[PDB]
Order: sequence, then C-alpha cells, then structure tokens
Amino acid sequence: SFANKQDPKTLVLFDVDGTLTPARLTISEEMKKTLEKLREKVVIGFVGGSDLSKQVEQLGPNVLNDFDYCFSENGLTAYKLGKELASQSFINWIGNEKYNKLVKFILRYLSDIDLPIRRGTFIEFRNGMINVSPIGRNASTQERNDYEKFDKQHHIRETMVEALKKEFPDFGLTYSIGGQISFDVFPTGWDKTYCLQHVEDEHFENIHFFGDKSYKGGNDYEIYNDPRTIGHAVNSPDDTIRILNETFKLQ
Amino acid sequence: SFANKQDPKTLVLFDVDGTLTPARLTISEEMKKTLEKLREKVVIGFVGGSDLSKQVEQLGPNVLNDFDYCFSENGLTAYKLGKELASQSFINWIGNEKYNKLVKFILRYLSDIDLPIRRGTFIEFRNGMINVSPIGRNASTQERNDYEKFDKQHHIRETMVEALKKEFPDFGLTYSIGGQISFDVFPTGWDKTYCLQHVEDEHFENIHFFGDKSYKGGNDYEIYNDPRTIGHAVNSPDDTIRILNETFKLQ
Ligand SMILES: [Cl-]
Ligand SMILES: [Mg+2]
Ligand SMILES: [Mg+2]
Ligand SMILES: [Mg+2]
Ligand SMILES: [Mg+2]
Repeated sequence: SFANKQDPKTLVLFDVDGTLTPARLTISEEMKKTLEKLREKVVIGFVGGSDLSKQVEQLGPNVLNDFDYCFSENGLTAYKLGKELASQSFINWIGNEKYNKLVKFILRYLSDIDLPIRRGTFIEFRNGMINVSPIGRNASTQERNDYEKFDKQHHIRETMVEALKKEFPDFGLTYSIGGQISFDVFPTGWDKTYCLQHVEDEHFENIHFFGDKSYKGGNDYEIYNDPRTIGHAVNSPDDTIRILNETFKLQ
Repeated sequence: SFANKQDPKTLVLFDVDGTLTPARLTISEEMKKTLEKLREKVVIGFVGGSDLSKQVEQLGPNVLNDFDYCFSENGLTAYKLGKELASQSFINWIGNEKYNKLVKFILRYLSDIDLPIRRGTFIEFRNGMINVSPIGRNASTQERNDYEKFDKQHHIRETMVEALKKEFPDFGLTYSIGGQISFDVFPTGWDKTYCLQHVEDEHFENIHFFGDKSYKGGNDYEIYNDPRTIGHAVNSPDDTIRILNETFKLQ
C-alpha cells in the first residue's frame, strides 16, 4: 500500500546500472538501507533497459519486495507491490504479420548489397527492439573496426535506414544508428520514459529520477529531461546516497 | 539533375489552388503550355497543402511527370522527377506513445467541460495535423453558428489550447484557432516552407515562389516571406501567366 509514507505524493525512480550499483557490479548494503529508509518516506522504484533476469544480478533476488515499482526493459515489464502490472513486447505490439514482412525485407536487402566482409547475427531479436548489422554482430573486434571505416565511406547503415523508412512508412518505428556496426529499430517512445505511464494513476505531485547517463545520447536523457520528472544527475552510487540523504532528510 | 533546362540553377515553386488553377477547379491548358515552356528554361515545381489525391484532380493525371518537384501536404510527401523523394506524416513524426497521451487528454478534457450542444467528430485525424472541435465537426450549419457565439463568449477553444500547452510543453506543436468550431494542432513549421528542405541539396541561386494568399494569415505568407525565396503575389492564374511570360521570356 501507499499509506505509511510521510509524502505519499513523491516518487523517486532510479536508473539501475551506475546509479544504484557501481558501473557493472551489484548493489551495496548502504544503498539498500538507504532505499529502505527512503521507502519509509516516499514511493520508490527503478527503471532499467534490461529484463528482470539481469536486474536480479544487480539488485538482488528479493527485488519485487524491495521497490514499490520495478520497471524492466524500460517498463515493458512492470511490477507494483510485487504483482505484475503490465507486460508488453516488440513482437506483441507490431504483430507477427508485420514483423515477417520486416525480416523478409531486411534479409533480401542484405543479400543484395555489396559487402566485402560478412559474418553472422545480422538481425538480433530483443524484447523491445531489433538490432540490424550489415556485417553482423559476430564480427571480431578488428572486423568491427574495419566495418566502421567501410560504413563511413559508403554510408551502408544510413542508406539501409532510409530504404526501411520508405518501405514501411506506417509501422511507427524509430531508427537509431549507433556504434560501429549496427542500428536499432524500435517503436517510437520505447525508452526509459515508457515506464511513467505505469505510475500515472497515482497522480504524484513529484517524480524524482536519478541516472548516471543523462547526457545527450545516454539512456537517461529522455527521462531526466521529461516534464514529469525532477532529474538528478549522478556519477556513482555515492552521489546517489549523498543526494538522497540531504534531499529527503534521512536519518 | 536538370542539365537539360536553359537555367537549371533557377527553381520556380507554385502554390496550387488559386495560383496555377482557378478558385477551386482544374488547371487550364494555357497554364499547362506555359508551364512546359517554362519547364524548358527553369526547374519547376508546386507546393500545396492537399494530398496527391486532390492535386491529381487540380493539376491532372500525370502530375508526377508534369513538374520536376511535386510537394503535397506542404511537402510531407515529395516527388522529384517522378521519383519518391521523401514521405512523412503527423503520426509518424509524433509517434503512437505521445499521440495516445494527447488523444486521451483531449477526450478526458472534453468529457469534463460543460457544453450545451455536442455532436460528433471531436477529433479529426489527418495526415499532417489533427483538428479538435468541442462541439464536433458533425454539427450542422446553424449549430456551428450557435457554437461560434458560445465559444466567443466563453472562450472554450482558447482555454483548451492553453490547457493543452501546459500539459504537453515539450511536444513541439503549434495551435491555430480558426473558423467557427475547431482548432488545428500540427508540428511547428509544418507550413509551405517545409518543402524547401527537399531542394536544399541542389543549392539553387534563385527560388521563385508564386502564391495567391501571401497576405497575413494566408497559407503562402511564410514561404513568400522566406529569405530563401523571391516572392510573386498573384490573384488568379491569369496573373501567374502574365508574370511568367515576361519574367522568363516565354512565347
Ligand atoms: Cl542473422
Ligand atoms: Mg545507468
Ligand atoms: Mg525532468
Ligand atoms: Mg493557393
Ligand atoms: Mg522571399
């Protein structure tokens, strides 16, 4: 319930990796007691781009009872008070019919272009997106370096993205070219801000967000700068703890 | 590539309705002849706020091969020498996540206010905009006259537009209250100047624009006054004919 909190009208959301935990490690004991004390005053929750099976590694096994809200895959999978609230996936949203046209088009497109180096894992299917690589994610470190230079000279990914946009003008997808070898395809607005529709029915006066990659291009950018949140940029769990202690007057 | 024309560095863009054609009707054969003569000298194109399905009625069946540039819906759909250059829609630009929040808010807002007369078609979804009417576009002629007086006394549309701006401050939308019953909602800058980005790669030294509603509030105002264009205000195709013949030395 939301009955035993000094401010049942304030929610604090946390990016997981690098905000509640170190850069690639598990959560500290002081952070857990800090959250436990924070939960006494306000509603707390987390949001991360990975699934619940990756966040248990970072946050612990008893995660559904540690946070009032648990947002996995940017909120595609959501829990409230430890009960499932909603589940959504890319394939459920787009449907198999459209996804089969999309895959067949991409497979044909890749078979027709001229590449000097091909490897494998040209399409990686994920729960909230697909990733498309003309050379393939199985390229070695050096093959990825080489492809990046080839792609800068011949604009392979850019041209493929434009071909996809014109072939599927009504699919509602966003395309993001990033890194050395690939681009992301996902429904517009399926970033960390996705999770906020899940808390709307509580009509909080304030929604705080803490994240370590709020810069341009980071996966906290959209939700930090969202009008529904008060953003707090951090660089470590230590910053998170320092800010929490003063802001919510923890003892 | 327009290497055949006498001066491929000069583009001439035309508004359609009232500039190339009469008030609301077909294009004359003399205008067609004038354009083809003009086509041999300069790069020509048109820009109109309607979709292809209307301009094919105003300009003719092979409109696609009658102009070097065909800009429908202010250029959201673009053709270059009969080649598809770009395609864009309101829903593709905003995305379903944001559009669903916008619609849900409008439906709830309308359900909460007190109106004497309600009908239907409160939200009209269009390819370049939505139109929102508190009484609804299914209102009869007299019901629209009655609502205009009610709205002028109570400022229903004005209050609703301000509520929309406060709720969605980062949606990048323009609101236009006009007529008796409704207001338009469209992405900022989606006027006839939107098409100018589609010709930016050729770097024309002169882009003429002809328009019959270049006055304040008319749909030609922005592109006529744009610093990239040389504007020519007209009142009928006969004016357009007269100016083209002397300026480009036709006949
Ligand atoms: Cl593959
Ligand atoms: Mg992080
Ligand atoms: Mg913010
Ligand atoms: Mg006109
Ligand atoms: Mg001008």
